[PDB]
Amino acid sequence: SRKGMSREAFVDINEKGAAWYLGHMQLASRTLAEKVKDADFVLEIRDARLPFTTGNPNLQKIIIDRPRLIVFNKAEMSNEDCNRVIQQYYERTGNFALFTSAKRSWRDTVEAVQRFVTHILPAQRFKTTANVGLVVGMPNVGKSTLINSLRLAHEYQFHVKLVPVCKDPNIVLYDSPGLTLPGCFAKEAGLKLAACGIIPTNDITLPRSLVARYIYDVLSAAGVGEHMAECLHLPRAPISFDDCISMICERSGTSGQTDLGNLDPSRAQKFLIHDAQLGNLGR
Amino acid sequence: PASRNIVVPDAVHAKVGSPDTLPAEILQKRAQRALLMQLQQNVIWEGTVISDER
Amino acid sequence: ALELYDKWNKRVRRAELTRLWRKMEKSVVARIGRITQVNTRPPTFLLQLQTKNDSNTLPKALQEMMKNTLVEEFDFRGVPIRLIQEVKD
Repeated sequence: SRKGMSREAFVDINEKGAAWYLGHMQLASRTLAEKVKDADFVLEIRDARLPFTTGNPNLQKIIIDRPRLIVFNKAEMSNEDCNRVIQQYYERTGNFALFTSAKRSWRDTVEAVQRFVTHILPAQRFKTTANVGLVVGMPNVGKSTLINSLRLAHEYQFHVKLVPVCKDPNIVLYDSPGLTLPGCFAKEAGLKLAACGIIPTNDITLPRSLVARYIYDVLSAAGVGEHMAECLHLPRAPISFDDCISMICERSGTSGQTDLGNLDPSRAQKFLIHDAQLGNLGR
Repeated sequence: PASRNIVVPDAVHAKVGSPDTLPAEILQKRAQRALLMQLQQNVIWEGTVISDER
Repeated sequence: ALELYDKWNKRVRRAELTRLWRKMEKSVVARIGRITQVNTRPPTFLLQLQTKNDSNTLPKALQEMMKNTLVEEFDFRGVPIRLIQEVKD
């Protein structure tokens, strides 16, 4: 909270332990390309709310030949039209796309990975070998949680980072700890990530005031003020960010602190009280 | 409410080449390059042509 | 019994062994680059270590896993297998 630099934007979990990868993804581009080349398929995990911002530009710029399956989490939070258009784009492309809610990303993603391997992935020359999928994604999105769950399952069964999925068709996943971390980011990207909740807000680096002001600005630009007012339950549509904060404080209670009432729009945005998205694309 | 979809116009999104969109590292690097070139112009360095004024 | 004797005397291809080892390395110390079947009657595989430290051999668990992989892949089910840890020189 008080501390300025956000840890989740730099930290991940390797086999040895926590590490702080530094620099931009273009530096790792070469290592990522080598990892994908030595792997068999690619499993990319991204956030449906800001897909093109969560994804790794170097991966899409360098490797397109290897089969890739993208898992957009928080699909219900994300807008439907954008999801459908990007899904059609990926279907036209050689990759595959799958939009998942909480439980879907929990287990249906593994089920879909197994289906993908069985259906499209070619058959190996041997049987004891394993089909390897390089996992690329930001740890806070859910890639880290999935890797940890698989690690725990394998450790219980027994009782480089490769985690098995299922005995048949012998699927394993390579871990990429710090190849797609945000690190240093632009102001707009940081605001988008903070609004999405993937980067905790701080009182110094990026205040909740600025985050909520950005959210209100994007909503007003979209022209959804009345719907936002109805969702927030406040009586009349606001005219300014300060007016919205005052209305929220009044609704909450007489002794409604400005910061306390400003914290509520961010929680609502994270909890899907409003359905929106932050990201551009090309055709 | 939640089921209702919201479409964000491209106008609100910042321009691709905007300094806000560009990471701060690139902006600092360009500023420091400009400062170094100014210093080289101020003190006569080898291979430095005084093509400017003032 | 005759099938077991045939497996005992069976031969394997160096290219197949190398591809199997590469796939195993990608699927799951000092690595090895060359694997070959030296002896025939008891199937013995020579694996070369990419290190000059004569005491930096492979773990017994790793070598047992390699033997199990060979048995599973090449059908040396009822046949014992032997490994030789060799270092370059």
